Amino acid sequence: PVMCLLANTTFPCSQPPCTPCCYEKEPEETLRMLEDNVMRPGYYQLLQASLTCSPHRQRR
Amino acid sequence: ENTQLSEAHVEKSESCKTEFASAYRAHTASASAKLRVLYQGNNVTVSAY
Amino acid sequence: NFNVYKAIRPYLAHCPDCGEGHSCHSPVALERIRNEATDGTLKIQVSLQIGIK
Ligand SMILES: *[C@@H]1O[C@H](CO)[C@@H](O)[C@H](O)[C@H]1NC(C)=O
Repeated sequence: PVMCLLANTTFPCSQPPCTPCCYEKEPEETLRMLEDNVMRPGYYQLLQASLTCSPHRQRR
Repeated sequence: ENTQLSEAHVEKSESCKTEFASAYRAHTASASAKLRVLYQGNNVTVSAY
Repeated sequence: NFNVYKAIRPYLAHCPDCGEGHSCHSPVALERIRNEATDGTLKIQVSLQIGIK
């Protein structure tokens, strides 16, 4: 597929540098991810990995 | 000195996925039909153009 | 499952259309209404959230 980008880091679109639980790790930087990758549906699948959230320390 | 810029535009609706009207254009039609023939004790039927 | 409403970046609105006409800080306020379903179905957007906290 195509990789997503937080303006310097070309990560896999559902696998950021903060894979997973982007909002728990970095809330306002996930908001900047929303501000930057609003064109990107793979970023929306990453958001879905925070909507059907599967964190590290949370077993769900 | 408190002001409010305000902004609006028009989009399509929720209906446009399945519920929509069609201004539609047509011209010279087609001549097809369907006929049943009794022929030698056979009520037999076909459909053609 | 499907815990989505942690990411509701607020649209915090002092509701003008509160009781008896005038305003109050109402989170139950309506923002968008859809009725164009031909079966008399009413899609109403409340400014609060249920289900997922
Ligand atoms: C054949 O079709 C005619 C109508 O066209 C009907 O009156 C008649 O009963 C039919 N006969 C048989 C044997 O199917």
